[PDB]
Amino acid sequence: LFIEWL
Repeated sequence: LFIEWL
């Protein structure tokens, strides 16, 4: 599981 916010 991977999550990124930028």
